[PDB]
Amino acid sequence: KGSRFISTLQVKLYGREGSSARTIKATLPYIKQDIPIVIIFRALGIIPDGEILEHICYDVNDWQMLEMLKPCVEDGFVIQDRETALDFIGRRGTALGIKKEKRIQYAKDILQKEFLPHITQLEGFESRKAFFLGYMINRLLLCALDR
Amino acid sequence: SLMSCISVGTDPMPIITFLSEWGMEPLEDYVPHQSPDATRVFVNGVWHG
Amino acid sequence: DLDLERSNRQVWLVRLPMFLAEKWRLGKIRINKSKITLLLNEPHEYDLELTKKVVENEYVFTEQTIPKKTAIVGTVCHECQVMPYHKIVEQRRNIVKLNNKE
Amino acid sequence: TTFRFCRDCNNMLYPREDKENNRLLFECRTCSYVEEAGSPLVYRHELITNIGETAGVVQDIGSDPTLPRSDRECPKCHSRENVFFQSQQRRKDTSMVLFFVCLSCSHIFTSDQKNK
Amino acid sequence: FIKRDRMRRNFLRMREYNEFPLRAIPKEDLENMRTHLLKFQSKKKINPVTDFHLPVRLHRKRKTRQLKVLDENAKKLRFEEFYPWVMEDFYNTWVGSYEAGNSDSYVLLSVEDDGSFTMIPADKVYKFTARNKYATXXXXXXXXXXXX
Amino acid sequence: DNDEKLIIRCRVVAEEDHMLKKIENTMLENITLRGVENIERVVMMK
Amino acid sequence: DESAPITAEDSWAVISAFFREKGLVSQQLDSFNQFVDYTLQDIICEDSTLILEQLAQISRKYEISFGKIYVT
Ligand SMILES: [Zn+2]
Ligand SMILES: [Zn+2]
Repeated sequence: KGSRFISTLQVKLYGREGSSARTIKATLPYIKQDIPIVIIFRALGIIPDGEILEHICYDVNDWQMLEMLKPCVEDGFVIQDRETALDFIGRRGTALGIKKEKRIQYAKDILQKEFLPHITQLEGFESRKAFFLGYMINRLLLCALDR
Repeated sequence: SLMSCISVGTDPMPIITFLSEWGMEPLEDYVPHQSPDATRVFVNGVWHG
Repeated sequence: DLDLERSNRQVWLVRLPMFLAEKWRLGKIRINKSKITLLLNEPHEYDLELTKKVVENEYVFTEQTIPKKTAIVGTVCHECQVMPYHKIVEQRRNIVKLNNKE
Repeated sequence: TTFRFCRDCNNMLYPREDKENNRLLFECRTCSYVEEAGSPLVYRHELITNIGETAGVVQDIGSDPTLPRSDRECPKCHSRENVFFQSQQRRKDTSMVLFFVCLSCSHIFTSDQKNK
Repeated sequence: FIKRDRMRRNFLRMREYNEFPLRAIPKEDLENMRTHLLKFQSKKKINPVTDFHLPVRLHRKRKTRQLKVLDENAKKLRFEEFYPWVMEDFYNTWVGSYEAGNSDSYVLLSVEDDGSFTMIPADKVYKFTARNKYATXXXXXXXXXXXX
Repeated sequence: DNDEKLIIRCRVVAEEDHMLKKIENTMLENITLRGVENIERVVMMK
Repeated sequence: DESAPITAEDSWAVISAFFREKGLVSQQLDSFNQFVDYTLQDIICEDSTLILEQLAQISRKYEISFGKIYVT
């Protein structure tokens, strides 16, 4: 109820079938270019990659999904810090902040408010949204495996 | 069709409040390695636990 | 001037039901050797489950760049959860589903 | 394929060739944690995928009313009460071989008479 | 084979144990100190504060007539305290964050020397993360290195 | 052909794995064993 | 008896007890009535507060808020 939100989140899977290096990049509102999912996971407070693969894929026995996660773990290796991820999303989209100290906190406020308007919009719900995001990635890759 | 009606919408808060009284673990406490066979609960698309 | 007092203190964390928790906002715990209960004051007795046996990397501190007075309490010893005349509590739980507006 | 993670770092262990002793190793490029290799295998593509046909099998699969019922006996417990369903792997070239799921020992025995 | 419309006439013609007491600490100590929780995110099982060594330090790091929007209380008090704390020595680093959702109902049963226990209501709860294990970074160097 | 398991192995003169993986793509896609391009499913009809 | 299974024709009675309660066009009446009952108070209460900020040189403010709406 209220405001009538129109913002829509999109998680895109690049690379056709057969070719290698099939990375995953999800778009964010108010941010121009697309951002990889792992970098967003770094911006949500989750730094290690084993926890990321633990949130995306819920079955350790399956090797296919984890195998397709590898390139995203490589680009997620390029950017390894949460602060560098907040500065990365701060430098990627929305250039009206000018100052960096206000664009990192402004980007964090974007991740706490505009990012996923449903559930809630308060501060501290980043773990929950991380689990939901890993669920959406699990549905995307699970749909890519022809299952 | 002659017996088809349109819903009007209720309140999901009493249901979410009623679920946590029977051991519904919140989402932020979830570990897939400690509870792999746990059934996910969804209320209007929101994953509460 | 942060100082660790002891940390040797062992604390148990409890996830209480809402009416008794808001009431606490005294009883006697009966430890039965792997099943423990609670005899409140007149009133119910409550079995408390050993929710998490091993509970490391979890501690408790208190508070008395801007540095403030910080004190350390104790280590968390066991994760617990209180479990529950139950028909009156079930009726109260059915009764909470009757909220309306004017 | 079934790779390990680093300690403390929890990052994936990229393969490192050991030219001194001439043996495979597993490294973490963030830190200095390198463990030995218990297998020379590294990568397996597996083009023709046959797994996933029997996906989504749960302990409570016998209480599904939408699923059918058959009278064929199990080769193990010899129970004629079972629930059958085809492959879960959805693809064009997926065969229609039935999958029998006994309601006693929870064994999954198929109906293929050519290959078992 | 016909519609029976005479149902009005048909219906009209047819019808060993160990007991230990609990106590509530006086509210003076609750007014002096606020109890918060600690949870680490380094996977390592042990990690006590004694092995964290010393000295342990946990510290928090012209226009005419116009329009304002509005805001409430508790959310504003939680919004103004946007400086997370950190514990270090003089090296290991732990930076905590708020948990919020794990407030609800959390009662502490601190065990003293005797068998009795002391119950304290939990104010908040924080998740501490071991920071700067590897020690590396770059900013613009990574922004130019990611363009290859 | 006599082998009940058909096996093919290949080697070359950073890590060698990435090089091999490139060659894998070239092998699968860019090699045509026989037949002219853009011809599939030739059906015999009387 | 009273615990006997029903037949096919008997079902018609049920359908009657349906249309006696709802009516042929009950969805518009229920949706409109719920709109008048709850939607008005929700829209009025969700964004009623507006404040004017007045400056003088001592600061000053003004506020207007809407409460319970009334229908005739
Ligand atoms: Zn490492
Ligand atoms: Zn069987």
